[PDB]
Amino acid sequence: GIGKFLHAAKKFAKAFVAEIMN
Repeated sequence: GIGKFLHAAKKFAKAFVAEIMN
């Protein structure tokens, strides 16, 4: 539910930023 959603969102956001920063 919420915690899972938020953790998944963060993990995606961290990868997204890592990708554009290279």
